[PDB]
Amino acid sequence: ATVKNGTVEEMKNCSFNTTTEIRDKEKKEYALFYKPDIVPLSETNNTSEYRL
Amino acid sequence: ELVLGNVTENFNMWKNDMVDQMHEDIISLWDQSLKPCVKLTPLCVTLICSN
Amino acid sequence: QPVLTQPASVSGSPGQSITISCTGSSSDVGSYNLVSWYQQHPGKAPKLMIYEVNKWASGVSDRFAGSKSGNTASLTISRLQAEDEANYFCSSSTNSATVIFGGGTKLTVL
Amino acid sequence: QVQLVQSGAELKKPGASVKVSCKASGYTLSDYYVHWLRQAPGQGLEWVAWINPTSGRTISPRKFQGRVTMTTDTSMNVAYMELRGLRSDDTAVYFCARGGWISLYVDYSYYPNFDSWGQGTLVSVS
Amino acid sequence: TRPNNNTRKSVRIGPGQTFYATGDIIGDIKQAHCNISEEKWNDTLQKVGIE
Ligand SMILES: *[C@@H]1O[C@H](CO)[C@@H](O[C@@H]2O[C@H](CO)[C@@H](O[C@@H]3O[C@H](CO[C@H]4O[C@H](CO[C@H]5O[C@H](CO)[C@@H](O)[C@H](O)[C@@H]5O[C@H]5O[C@H](CO)[C@@H](O)[C@H](O)[C@@H]5O)[C@@H](O)[C@H](O[C@H]5O[C@H](CO)[C@@H](O)[C@H](O)[C@@H]5O[C@H]5O[C@H](CO)[C@@H](O)[C@H](O)[C@@H]5O)[C@@H]4O)[C@@H](O)[C@H](O[C@H]4O[C@H](CO)[C@@H](O)[C@H](O)[C@@H]4O[C@H]4O[C@H](CO)[C@@H](O)[C@H](O)[C@@H]4O[C@H]4O[C@H](CO)[C@@H](O)[C@H](O)[C@@H]4O)[C@@H]3O)[C@H](O)[C@H]2NC(C)=O)[C@H](O)[C@H]1NC(C)=O
Ligand SMILES: *[C@@H]1O[C@H](CO)[C@@H](O[C@@H]2O[C@H](CO)[C@@H](O[C@@H]3O[C@H](CO)[C@@H](O)[C@H](O[C@H]4O[C@H](CO)[C@@H](O)[C@H](O)[C@@H]4O)[C@@H]3O)[C@H](O)[C@H]2NC(C)=O)[C@H](O)[C@H]1NC(C)=O
Ligand SMILES: *[C@@H]1O[C@H](CO)[C@@H](O[C@@H]2O[C@H](CO)[C@@H](O)[C@H](O)[C@H]2NC(C)=O)[C@H](O)[C@H]1NC(C)=O
Repeated sequence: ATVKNGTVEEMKNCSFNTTTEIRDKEKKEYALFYKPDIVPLSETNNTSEYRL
Repeated sequence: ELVLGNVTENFNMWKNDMVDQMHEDIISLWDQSLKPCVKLTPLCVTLICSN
Repeated sequence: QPVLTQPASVSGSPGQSITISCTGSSSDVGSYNLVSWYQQHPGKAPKLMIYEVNKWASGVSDRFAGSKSGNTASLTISRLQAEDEANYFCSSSTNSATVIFGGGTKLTVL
Repeated sequence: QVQLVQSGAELKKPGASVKVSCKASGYTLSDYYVHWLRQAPGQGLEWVAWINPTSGRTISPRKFQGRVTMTTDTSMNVAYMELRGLRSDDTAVYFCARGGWISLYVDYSYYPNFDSWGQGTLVSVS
Repeated sequence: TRPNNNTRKSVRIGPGQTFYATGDIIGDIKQAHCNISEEKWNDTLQKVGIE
């Protein structure tokens, strides 16, 4: 979404799939990550897809 | 075992800590016993069972 | 989520003292000392009369006490004159990052 | 000199929507957080939301989440607050007010130190 | 100071072990910083300078 208006520096919101209380029942989760810990994934420019 | 012919000595069974050395040593002994074996893992899945 | 409370209506006596209080939870009134008091006349807008318990708002006469204690606070008004006939609201901020108002109480004549 | 002149009143059907605007005067809106408040006839003052007019970041307690959407146009120097899905309760006098100074190093967004208030505008319902 | 109010979110990642992330941030977003008094820093730096 971006904030874009200045006077602010913020923390990016990301999501991933997890090995839950059952091993083979992968479910959805979300987490806030500080920007340096996250990088763009691939030259295939899907901007929503990021890498730890 | 040899008797101590002329003695008088106090014992306190509860306050003894030798049993604690036993307890810690036997637990550490068993903990090492579970190192080389297989740590299951694939079986903690959904199980389909008869009814 | 609004929870803050106070006696819904009371009366004073000229020249004497009155207690106008408000109460909440440790989450909102005790966790933060950030408390304030407001005066609004019907047909007009409010007017900041206390902030942060006892910082002196503009135009406030020394009658208007400001104190806090635990889950409570109050305008322990002293010398209690008559030219303030409208209400005296309370307010505080919750630890959930929100502002809360009281239910208002009237400084009745008096 | 300070004024927070709001727009006029306007009656709406229940379940309708209404845009309410608040005009700055004597100061630039980017200084302070803008708090939105309300007063129904015979009820007390109800806190609705704040907006950080620069980043447009907002928080509203529980009752108005989904109900209220927020914008500002600091070039025009005006603050807006929309309601959707109205009810009979919305017969009430909305007040816009400026809160604390916007500091980059201390969070003053969320505490009750309202400095000046709008005159008052009324959404109404039948 | 870190004026942001981060909240920790517990995630369960694999059998019997958990991962802790950051959930929603309470309040407004602010910048992290460190402060020093500049007259005392200037005096200290000049004192280094004469050495
Ligand atoms: C690290 O480091 C860092 C750095 O430093 C840090 O940070 C920091 O911190 C701090 C602490 O926290 C903070 O502080 C804060 O600040 C803020 C700001 O300040 C500033 O500003 C302001 C404003 O300005 C404006 O206005 C003016 C006038 O007044 C003018 O002049 C200017 O110019 C501006 O203007 C605007 O507009 C215009 C129009 O035309 C335009 O043109 C322009 O452009 C703009 O826009 C000011 O004011 C200030 O000053 C003041 O103060 C000082 C001190 O500081 C003094 O000295 C002075 O004298 C002054 O005073 C006056 O005023 C006041 C107010 O403020 C009053 O009170 C008095 O009495 C007098 O009158 C400056 O310059 C501020 O604001 C804040 O304050 C607040 O808060 C506090 C807390 O503590 C409290 O205490 C107080 O009380 C206050 O409150 C008040 O105010 C507000 C405002 O709005 C309100 O809201 C409230 O309600 C109250 O009210 C008042 O008023 C009313 C009337 O209106 C009345 O009625 C009542 O009663 C009351 O009185 C604070 O202080 C800072 O900021 C920071 N920084 C930054 C950068 O951000 C950190 O912290 C470190 N670290 C650590 C850890 O610590
Ligand atoms: C980071 O991103 C994640 C998403 O990837 C985000 O989590 C989402 O938060 C929202 C808000 O809480 C969740 O959506 C709500 O879920 C509840 C479930 O009880 C619903 O009832 C809600 O629906 C009502 O509210 C809507 C407005 O919010 C109304 O428009 C609607 O008509 C309903 O009345 C609402 O859908 C959502 O489930 C999560 N998503 C996930 C995957 O958990 C998170 O908040 C983001 N972090 C930050 C800091 O923003
Ligand atoms: C940060 O958020 C927490 C949680 O909303 C605020 O308060 C804490 O609330 C929990 C649960 O009620 C209590 O167990 C803690 O004792 C509270 N902590 C404090 C310091 O009061 C906390 O106030 C928030 N801090 C800021 C700066 O916004």
